[PDB]
Amino acid sequence: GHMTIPGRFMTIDKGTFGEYTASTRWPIIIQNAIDDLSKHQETEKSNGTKFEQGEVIKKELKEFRQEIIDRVPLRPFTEEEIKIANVPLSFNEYLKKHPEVNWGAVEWLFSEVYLYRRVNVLFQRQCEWAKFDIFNRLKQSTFESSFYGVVELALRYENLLPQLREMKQNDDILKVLFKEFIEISLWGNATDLSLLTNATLEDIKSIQGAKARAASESKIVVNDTEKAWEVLTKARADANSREIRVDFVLDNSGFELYADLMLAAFLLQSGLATKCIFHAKDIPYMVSDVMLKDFDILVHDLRDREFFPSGEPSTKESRALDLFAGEMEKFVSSGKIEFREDSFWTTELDYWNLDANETKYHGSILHKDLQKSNLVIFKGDLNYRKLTGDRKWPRTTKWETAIGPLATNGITSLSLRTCKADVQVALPEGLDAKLSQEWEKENPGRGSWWCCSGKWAVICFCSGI
Ligand SMILES: [Mg+2]
Repeated sequence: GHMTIPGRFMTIDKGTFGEYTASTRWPIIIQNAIDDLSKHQETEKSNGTKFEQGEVIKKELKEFRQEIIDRVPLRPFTEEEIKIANVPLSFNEYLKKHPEVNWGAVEWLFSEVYLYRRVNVLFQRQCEWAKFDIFNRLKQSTFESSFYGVVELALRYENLLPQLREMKQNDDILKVLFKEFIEISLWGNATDLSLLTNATLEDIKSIQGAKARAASESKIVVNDTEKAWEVLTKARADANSREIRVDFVLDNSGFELYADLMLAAFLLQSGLATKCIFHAKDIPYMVSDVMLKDFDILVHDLRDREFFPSGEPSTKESRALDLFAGEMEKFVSSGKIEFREDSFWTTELDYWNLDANETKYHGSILHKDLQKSNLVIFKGDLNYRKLTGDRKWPRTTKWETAIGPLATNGITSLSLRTCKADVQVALPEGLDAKLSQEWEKENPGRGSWWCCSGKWAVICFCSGI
C-alpha cells in the first residue's frame, strides 16, 4: 500500500473480468454446489443425521448464494466457527481493516478466498460431512473425460524411461523434453492433443513435434523456460552439492495434477531433480484445486478399469497406466515425491507474505523452507494472482516489481500461468494493445479480456536475488 503500489482489482471495477466473475460466476458455482449435493444425496439413505445435516447445508448454500446476489456486507467468522472449522484468524483481521465491505465492492482476491471459506465452514460444522468435498464429483468427471490424453502421456513416460536413465548417467534432446513437460504442465487440460500425441522420442524430435511446440509457444507471451532450464542443468552438473529440490505450488486436480506429476517424474528420472515437494490446499477450494486426498484419488483412478477403460490389463494402455501409478507410489515411499498441505495457501494472503515478515499465518515458516528449494514452480492463475497481489499493475510492469519481496528474499521461482484474470504484467511494449485490438473484434467492449480467456499463457522466472 505504498504511494506507487496499485490497488487490487475489485468486484466493483467497471468492465473487468473480476466484476463479471463476482456478479455472474460465483452464484453459478454455489448453485452448482447445491445441485451436486442433491445428486450425492440420491446415492444414500433418505433420512437420519447425515441426511438432515445435508438438507441444512443446502438451505445455507441457497441463502449464501442470495447474499452474494444481494451484495450484502461480508460478515466475520464467529468464535464458534473459528474453533469448529479451524478458520485462520486472518479473515477477521482483514474485515476489521475493511469495515462494512460488501460483495458488490470488495477486493476480488479476498472475497473469492472468503467465498470458499464460508462454504467450508458449513461442511465442517456437520460431523457427517466434515471431510466431504462438494467439488469432487466435478473433479472426477473432468478427469474421467481426459482418458485419451492420460493414456498418451502414460505411454510417453514408459517409452522415455530407458532414455531418461541414460541421460541421468551423463543434452539438447533433454532440453526439448524439458520444454514439452513444462508446457504440458502449463496448459493442463487445455493441452492440445498435438503435443500429447507424440509419445516417442522420435515423434517428439520430428517435424510434427517441432510444429506442436511452436504452436504452444506462440501463445506463451512471456517465456522464461530457458532460465529454469539453466538453473536445473547447472545444479545437476554441480558436483559439490547433490540434493536438487523442486517444489510445486499446485492448482487443479486431475489432468493438471497428472501433468505436474509427469514433470516431476521426468525431472527425477533425468537427474534434473532429486526431491520434489508438492504443496496442496487443506480445504475444498476454487472448485478444482488439489487437496492431499486428490493425489490418492488420481492414483486409484489410473488403476481403475471402469474409470479409465484401457481394456484388459495386458493392453499397452493398461500397462502404461499401471506403471505410472506404481512409480508414483514408489516415489512417495522413498520420499522422492512428498505431498504437504498448509492453511496458508487457503488464507486470503498474497505471496508478498511468503516473507520473513509474516509471523502469524505460516508465511515466514513456508518462506524459510522454500528458500532451500532449487526451484519453486507456482502453477496456475490463482497462484499468479497471489504472486502479483492481484493489483492493477501496468501490463508492462517488470516481473520483479510485481512480486515485491519475492524478487529479493531468496526464493527461486517459476510461475506457469494460463492467463485467466485481469492482472497481467511483464508484457513487451505494445503487446497488450495488439492482443486487445484483435480480441475486441469478437468480444466488443472486452478487448482487455484476452488475458482472461485462458488462450494465452506466461512462464515467468525470478532468481530471488
Ligand atoms: Mg484451480
